[PDB]
Amino acid sequence: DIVLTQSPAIMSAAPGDKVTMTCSASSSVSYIHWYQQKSGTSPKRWIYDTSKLTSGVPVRFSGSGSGTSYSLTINTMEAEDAATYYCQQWSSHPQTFGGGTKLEILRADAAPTVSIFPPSSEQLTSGGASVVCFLNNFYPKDINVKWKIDGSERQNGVLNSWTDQDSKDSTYSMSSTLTLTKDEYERHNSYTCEATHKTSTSPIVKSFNRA
Amino acid sequence: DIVLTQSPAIMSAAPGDKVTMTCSASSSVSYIHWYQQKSGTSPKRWIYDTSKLTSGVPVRFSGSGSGTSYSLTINTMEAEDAATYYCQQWSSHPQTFGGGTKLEILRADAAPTVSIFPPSSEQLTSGGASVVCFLNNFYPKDINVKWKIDGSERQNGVLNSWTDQDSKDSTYSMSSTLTLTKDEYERHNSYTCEATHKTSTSPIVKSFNRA
Amino acid sequence: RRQLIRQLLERDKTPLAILFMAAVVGTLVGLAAVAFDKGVAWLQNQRMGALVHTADNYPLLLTVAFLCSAVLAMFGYFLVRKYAPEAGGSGIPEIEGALEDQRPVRWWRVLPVKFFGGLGTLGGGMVLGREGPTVQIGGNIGRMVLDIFRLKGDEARHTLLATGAAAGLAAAFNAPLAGILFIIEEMRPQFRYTLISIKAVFIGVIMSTIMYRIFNKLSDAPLNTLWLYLILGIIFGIFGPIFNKWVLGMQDLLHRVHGGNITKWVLMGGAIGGLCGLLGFVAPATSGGGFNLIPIATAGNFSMGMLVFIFVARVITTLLCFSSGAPGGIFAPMLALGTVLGTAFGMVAVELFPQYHLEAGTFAIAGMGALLAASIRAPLTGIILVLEMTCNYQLILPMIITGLGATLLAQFTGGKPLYSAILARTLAKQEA
Amino acid sequence: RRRQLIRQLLERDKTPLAILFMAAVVGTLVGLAAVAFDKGVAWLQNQRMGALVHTADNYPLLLTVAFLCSAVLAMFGYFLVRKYAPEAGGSGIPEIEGALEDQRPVRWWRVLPVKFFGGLGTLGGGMVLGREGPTVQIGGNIGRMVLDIFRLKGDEARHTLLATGAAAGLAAAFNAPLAGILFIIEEMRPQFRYTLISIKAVFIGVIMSTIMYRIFNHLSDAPLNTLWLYLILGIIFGIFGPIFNKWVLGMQDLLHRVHGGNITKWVLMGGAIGGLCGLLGFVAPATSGGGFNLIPIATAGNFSMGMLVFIFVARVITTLLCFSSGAPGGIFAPMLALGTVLGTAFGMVAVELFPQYHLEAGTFAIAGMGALLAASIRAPLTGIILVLEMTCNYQLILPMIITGLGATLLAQFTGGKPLYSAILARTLAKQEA
Amino acid sequence: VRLLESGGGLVQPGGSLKLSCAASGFDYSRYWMSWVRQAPGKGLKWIGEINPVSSTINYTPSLKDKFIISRDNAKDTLYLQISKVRSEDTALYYCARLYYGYGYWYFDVWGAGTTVTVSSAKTTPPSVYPLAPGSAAAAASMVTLGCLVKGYFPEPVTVTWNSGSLAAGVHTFPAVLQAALYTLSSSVTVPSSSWPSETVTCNVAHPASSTKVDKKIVPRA
Amino acid sequence: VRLLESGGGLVQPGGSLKLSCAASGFDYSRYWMSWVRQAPGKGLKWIGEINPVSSTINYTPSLKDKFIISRDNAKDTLYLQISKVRSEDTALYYCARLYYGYGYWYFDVWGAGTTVTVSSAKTTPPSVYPLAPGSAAAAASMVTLGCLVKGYFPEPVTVTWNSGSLAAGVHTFPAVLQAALYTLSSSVTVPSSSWPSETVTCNVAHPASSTKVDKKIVPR
Ligand SMILES: [Cl-]
Ligand SMILES: [Cl-]
Ligand SMILES: [Cl-]
Ligand SMILES: [Cl-]
Repeated sequence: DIVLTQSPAIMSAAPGDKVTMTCSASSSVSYIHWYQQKSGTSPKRWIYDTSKLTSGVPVRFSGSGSGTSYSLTINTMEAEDAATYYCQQWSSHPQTFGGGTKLEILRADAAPTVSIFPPSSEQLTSGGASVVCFLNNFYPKDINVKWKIDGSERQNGVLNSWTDQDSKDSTYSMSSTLTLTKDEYERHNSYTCEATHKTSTSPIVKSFNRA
Repeated sequence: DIVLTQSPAIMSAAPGDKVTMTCSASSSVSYIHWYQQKSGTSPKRWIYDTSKLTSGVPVRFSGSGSGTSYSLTINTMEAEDAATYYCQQWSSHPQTFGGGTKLEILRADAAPTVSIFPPSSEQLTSGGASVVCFLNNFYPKDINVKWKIDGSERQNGVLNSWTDQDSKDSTYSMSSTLTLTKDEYERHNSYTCEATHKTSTSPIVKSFNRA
Repeated sequence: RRQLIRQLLERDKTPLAILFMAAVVGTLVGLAAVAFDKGVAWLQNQRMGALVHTADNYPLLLTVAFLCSAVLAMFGYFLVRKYAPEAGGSGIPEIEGALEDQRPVRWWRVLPVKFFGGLGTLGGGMVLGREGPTVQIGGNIGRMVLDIFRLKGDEARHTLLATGAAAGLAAAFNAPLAGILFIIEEMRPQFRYTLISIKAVFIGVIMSTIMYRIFNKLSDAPLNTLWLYLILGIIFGIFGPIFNKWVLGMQDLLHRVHGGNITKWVLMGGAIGGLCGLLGFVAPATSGGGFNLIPIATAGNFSMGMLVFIFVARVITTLLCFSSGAPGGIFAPMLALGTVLGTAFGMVAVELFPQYHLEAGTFAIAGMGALLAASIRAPLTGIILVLEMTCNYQLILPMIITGLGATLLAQFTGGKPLYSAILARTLAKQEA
Repeated sequence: RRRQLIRQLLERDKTPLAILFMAAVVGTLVGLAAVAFDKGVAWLQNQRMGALVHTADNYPLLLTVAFLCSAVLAMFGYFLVRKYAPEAGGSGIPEIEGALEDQRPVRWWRVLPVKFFGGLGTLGGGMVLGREGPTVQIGGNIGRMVLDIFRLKGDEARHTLLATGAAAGLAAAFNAPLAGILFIIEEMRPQFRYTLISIKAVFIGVIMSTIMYRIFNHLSDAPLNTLWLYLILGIIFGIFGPIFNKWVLGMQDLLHRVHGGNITKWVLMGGAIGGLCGLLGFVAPATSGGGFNLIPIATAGNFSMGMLVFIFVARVITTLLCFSSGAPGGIFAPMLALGTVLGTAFGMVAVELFPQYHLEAGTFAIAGMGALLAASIRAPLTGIILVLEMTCNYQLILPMIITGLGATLLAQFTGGKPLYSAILARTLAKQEA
Repeated sequence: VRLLESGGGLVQPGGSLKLSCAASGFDYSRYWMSWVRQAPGKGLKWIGEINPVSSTINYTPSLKDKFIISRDNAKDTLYLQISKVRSEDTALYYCARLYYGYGYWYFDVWGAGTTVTVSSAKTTPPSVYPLAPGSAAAAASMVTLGCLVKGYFPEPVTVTWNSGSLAAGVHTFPAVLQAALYTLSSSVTVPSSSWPSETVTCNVAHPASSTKVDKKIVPRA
Repeated sequence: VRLLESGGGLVQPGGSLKLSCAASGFDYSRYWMSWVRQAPGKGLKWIGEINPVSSTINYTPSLKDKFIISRDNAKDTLYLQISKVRSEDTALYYCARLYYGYGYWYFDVWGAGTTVTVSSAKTTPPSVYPLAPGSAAAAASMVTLGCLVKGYFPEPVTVTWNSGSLAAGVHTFPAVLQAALYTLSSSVTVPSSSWPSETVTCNVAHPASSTKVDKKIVPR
């Protein structure tokens, strides 16, 4: 069955750029469609019969190509186009989707906003003690978080989670959680969270004291 | 708004006989409808637009009329044709029904099977005492029950309930229940129940003696 | 020019006399049709009911089905061969002749011969349609009133004849529009102007349809799918001329079996009529008017092989009943053949093109009127009839495209209007 | 002779391949033209809506630029008509009817750019006019152009290709192939003599031009005891059909007085009418426009009886003014609007009067849609099949006829003439006399 | 086609309730639906009707918002709210589908109904007493037993004998109101060999008061 | 037009499940319906389709009874039965309604999805803990609260704040697997004059276990 392969797998562009992504087919195809998939959202029909925009889709979007090669183009891209775009043919049976092209936005710098939270007493009445740290709204995505207990660095039992890019403001956010046993937690005092990011030379430290 | 008057409210004929009722309108109507209602079930559409039969109705049934006079007719009645037939017009608005005609089977006269039942020892442990008399399976429907306590007439506290006609043997039944206070019941001995029916000049007397 | 201006000004001014009289032709034609319709239904009902009584003995019920449809048939062929030979077969070309003033309308003879003769053939289960009867009877009814009231002029002779034949078609298919369109497309004189009033034809059709009413959704079709409908017409267009040959050819051959002789004709009419009652029990799909199997074929119920059978069989039986000169139409029979060939075509396209998401039933609808497209060459009338009967509008373009394919290729493979050939057959033999 | 009939009957329905093929090209060009026209009308209509956004707060200025944009497009339209092709004013349908009678020339080199860029102005101006006019006239001319371009000879060639063009045009204007065919073999074609118009070619041309349109532009029931109500509707449609014809023709005369032929008096007259529409297109947007907008809204009954009386009067006023003044544009589509609105209004009355029928005004709206065609144009069959093409409600097919015949009977008996024939006769008479 | 109405039962005068008719069998659109009520032992009376789009809703000459008909083409159901409910609203309430022939409209297919009762009287379960023949009663070929269902409100109760397997020779009489309570009796007739050698039990249900009772008929000593 | 699918969650390898998809806001029949699935962070694979009357039911290349699509037009519901289940079948199952332009078909409106998790683990609801700021927060213009959703299985859970009324300013982060149990948290920045003055409440849903927790965030 027809294999559609989507040339840039991950592209990146400052808003204002003209952006183009490709969908090359193994055999010949005709009148392909493109879908739009933002983080957390289901695919939305975007462009159909090769160059028709679904009603709602702004004019900056267009499509073309023929036979074995098709593009979809964004003529002046905007930040709210940050998404993964799938192509798809059904000129042959069975239909078949591409593997996508995930568009990412280039924007100006943005410093993280760091928040620290001590274990909740509901969790302390279990035997756990999760110390969570939120790093919200930073660009670019490259951030280091670094966990200090009383003064010394900690690496055992830390888990990180990164949101995708935002649709509107193009930022990233992160949560670092330091998970311990109640007893492991209760035998220290000062926990801290140190965020090192492009927007500052001195790391952002947020801490709290059990006492 | 049109008042439909159906001529015989109640009537009877023996299976094989030519039956014919009537629907007479206050003002003028055109294309009326007939419904067959058996006890306990939904009115079924039977005849419509004056004379067309409903898919299912046997061809013995037929209709005809005009102006302010119409008529359902059953050339050879059957056992299953006993029912209540309501005429209804909607030539004028609002639509209206007749009071109905109840068509009943005519059979050979049958005398009632009388049974008298004294109060149960369960009821008496409560302060009430009712004496049930059943007059079972009799035609015609006219019957006269009469209670006697110690051979002496008593008419207050009796309640009678007739049945509609039996589906299997086209008969009737009736239940007379003389309710008293327990104290009132225990101070007499002989309770009797006298059914007077067309079929026999001398009444069928049923009774019991407490002692 | 000055004459044209004088004509433009005086356009659409049909004598009030003709418009009133059209409204009596229609009434009469509608009742005539309804009575006929009721009669045929009553006889099909008797033949069935006499197989209920004789339920046992497998080879007995085969024979009583045979003899009833043969006895009713013989009665049909005889009435035609004795009292109105001109009123055998379709009847449409005979009225087409009448409008050209090249054939007579012996209504005093034809009305009773067709009405009862048809009653015989149609009620026997023969592969014949009520159009033939109701159309011929239609014009005759319409000529009777002209004569009985003594209306003068060419306008009245043509109009009251047309409006009758039209009211005739509309009472057979509950299809007024089909009845009007058939006059202007197929019936009315093809090569000269006539004084047929369309308005009169409307009136007759309406009144006729009312009489019939008094006593009585497939998927869409995407652009990339339209070529499949062109091919269907192409298949119909090469096949219609061939089926036309066989209608004419089998008229010539079936003649040789009796030589003209009323007795051998009426007997042979019992053999053919008898076959249709015999096939009408043992395989009902190969027999009858054809309106039995059309809704069952549009749902795609019949297997492939069952359709191929039903097709080849109904080609065989349609020919025999019609070409033997039995009173009855070939109009309905052709709707049922096409409806079949369509469903077969669609089933092959379904499996060949899953990416079109096809429903065979649309190809049924497209090919329903598409043998009337190639044989009788009146697409516009057929297309509309089908649309009237299915009102599946969304298929109106596929329906036109198939129609055109059938009409083009019928033309370029030498085919001719099957009704106008039949008239030319008559007239050409009438000067010899 | 009976001998010629046989020869004719046997040689029936054999159209030459060279005419059939040319019907295919005609249809492809007419549908293309038709689409381009349509797209341009939409674009302009829109630009005008975009002007009422840049001047949205200032209400007097808003109402001024509503009047001026339309008045400027109308004026540009009348100018193209008067200066280059006076034959290409009004509908266009009668001017093709003549060309089939061989009484009016087909000046395609003139009418094509005029009618196209003219109507583009008047229709884009938001006037009460149809696309039928421009597309039917252009259609015929597009057929006439490919006749002359391939200098094809014969009466069959000339009438067939001049008819397939005119039919393909209407099919595109309504996405309605069948109506196109019936329009040719009912109203358009020479009404009193034989003609060699090949219907197969008309079939081809219609098909092609409907495909071209498709490539770029992709009710309850009626029982017997309710039938007489459709007759009445029709009767009322028939009494008013001639009255409407007399007004449109009357108003034709009464506007020629205002400018007496003068090109600059005419253009300016058009300017004030076209401006009046642009204005009503804002303040009262149902009283203006080609009238399609309000057919689905009226078929429901979202409009009230009060509003219906208001639209019908206003639309009559504004249909006359735009068409009677000889702007390039039809009267066909506005007669469907008038037909619906009245039919709706009848259905509403009918609903409240006879509850025992359980009516739906929407059936009377659908019966009445192709009724004013039946009464003014006297082409009932086309209006029935057009409206049955668009809305198909089959259960209504008998009511739809009864209404049509009712109006066609009462158009005759009340002294009405077919409206396109009346205009052609006017034009042949004005020419000779 | 099947119309199955719910919603009925007991209400107090002044109160208001909403009956429901649940349609299956057919395309619920395309059809006019309508309510018709039948008061005890009396005529069929039309209440109202409703077109498919619910753009036309007519009632018999009533007081403004006595009756509100409405429908739900999604759920496939017809509703009827009644207000100011007084005793004249005690009736069996049929829902029904409307169609026609020539266009003089009829009530095509009816539901079984729902009974509504308007009484300030209060729900009350039945006492079920048996009826056994007397101390000097004769044993013929047929012997008639019965049970008295006394004291309940509202209607209905259900009586069956040996759980329904004794269907013939049964006679459940109509109930009688008296002092805001109903009373009814049932009569079985079995062969003499059948009773008292084998058990004969009467099964009374009065779901209004969640009463399920069996009263075994034993002879008197 | 809403397509809301359901009936997914945890299936043992070798067993089966009935996914259903409830249509609303359109004539369900008239449309061909289809299912498409998307495995973790991966591509879209067609599973099958079914015409309105259920007389044509096409699948992708697969074994005879692997998949069984069906539909019930009187409920406006599509179905998908999956047998002999293996981790290849762990994915998000979208239900979409079909249509065409010129005629080359496409997936018109898509549902929200149901996640199917092929695993011999045990279904397990979340514990939901509130993350409130420490008593060392210089009350700026804004304040960030969070809540912590710990130890649920399988995915997904869904977090909103004050029932969705607090949309802007919310970050719900991806889950992380640890000892066959999923764990995540959500932050929400609000004005300091809006809290603790007014209540902030995180609403966790874990549909696999049919659980909802409405944990309120309290100052410490
Ligand atoms: Cl013939
Ligand atoms: Cl025929
Ligand atoms: Cl004009
Ligand atoms: Cl026009």
